[PDB]
Amino acid sequence: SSSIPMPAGVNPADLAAELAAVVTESVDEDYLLYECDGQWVLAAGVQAMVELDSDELRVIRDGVTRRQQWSGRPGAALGEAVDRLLLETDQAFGWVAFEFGVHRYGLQQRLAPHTPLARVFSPRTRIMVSEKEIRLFDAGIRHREAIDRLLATGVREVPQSRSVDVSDDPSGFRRRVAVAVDEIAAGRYHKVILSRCVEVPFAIDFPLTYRLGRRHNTPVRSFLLQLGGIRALGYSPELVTAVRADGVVITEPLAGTRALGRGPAIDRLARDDLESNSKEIVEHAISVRSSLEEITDIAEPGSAAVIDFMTVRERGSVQHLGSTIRARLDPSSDRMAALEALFPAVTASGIPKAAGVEAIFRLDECPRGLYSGAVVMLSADGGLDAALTLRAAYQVGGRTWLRAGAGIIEESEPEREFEETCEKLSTLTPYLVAR
Repeated sequence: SSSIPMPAGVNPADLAAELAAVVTESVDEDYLLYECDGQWVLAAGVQAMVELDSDELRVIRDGVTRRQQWSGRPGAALGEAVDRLLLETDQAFGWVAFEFGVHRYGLQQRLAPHTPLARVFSPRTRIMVSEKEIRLFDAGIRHREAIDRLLATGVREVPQSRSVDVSDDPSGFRRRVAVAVDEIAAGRYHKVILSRCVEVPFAIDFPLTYRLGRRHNTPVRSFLLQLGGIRALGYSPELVTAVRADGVVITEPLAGTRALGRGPAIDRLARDDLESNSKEIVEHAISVRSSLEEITDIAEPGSAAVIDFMTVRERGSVQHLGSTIRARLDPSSDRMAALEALFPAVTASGIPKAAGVEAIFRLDECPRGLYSGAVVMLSADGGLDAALTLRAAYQVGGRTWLRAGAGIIEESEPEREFEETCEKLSTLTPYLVAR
């Protein structure tokens, strides 16, 4: 565990993303870059991988695949495997699918064979980039050498971006929204979040796109990854779960959206609209009530509280009403139970949860996979940090795509909901670097 001062001209996000690119170039390894409270943590190389699927748990290390069957809660299975990783390393990193959340609501029967639930690895090396210093954990001579070369050449200039059209509706989001509105009017549920994919018809450079978008966003967490054939990046607007080593558990429901980034006065008009708009206030209050009910399932009695209520949270191309809910983890619970209790995020699924999540199987493109799941960083001291995976781009096989959604309630209209998806997609769409 050594350290290097940070060069002077240079932003931690830019240097961390460039490192991720340099190390791909040199050593051809998987990685996950996770930004958490001014630390850009590059988890580089896979020492061991835990793959949780609907029908199997695998642990893979140094060639060898151990296969195990599992029953009961997916969080119990994942927790057993991850807690073992964390005997050998201080931190473990990866992603949790939307589909991980469905067991709690009696929907396990619906997942196809081999449906991914989670991928969580211990890195070979961590490099931690912050405003002051670069810290190196377990870096090998080959890696330090290429860090030293990066510092010698400086960061690349980011090229001009290349645009994508989001105005088309190949998946029939507007039709699908109308179906949900009819269901809500008939009393099937109160709210469902539906979404649409947007295809990117060219290959993107994930690290350079990560850098360009980061200059134009203010997320709670961010990530850039290449793991098991998936490339992804995103600017997470809210925590679905964080669990501190001291047992404090946080969740951050966001509900109510307007555009941001359109000019200071226009943005202020929108803010004032949002903060005073009864429809948005009511749905925000309802969302907080639901999140509180969820966190209360894992909380020490009397410990669940709203610590920040209905405040505007600026997130690049959009601004939201947000709250922050806290509790103390009951001694009878654990970090994975806490995740499960809050999964999938109420503000990315629906209310009531079981009916809303089921509507998503019927009325959205499934599996959702990474989208509306979480990107996660777990620590040996008990920590769990789980950023909700929204405002993200993905590449798997020859397919590169974006995905965004909107909360549909009884008085929703397909046009305004499609536009809200455009607003959210604009977190990324002006910032796509080809290659």
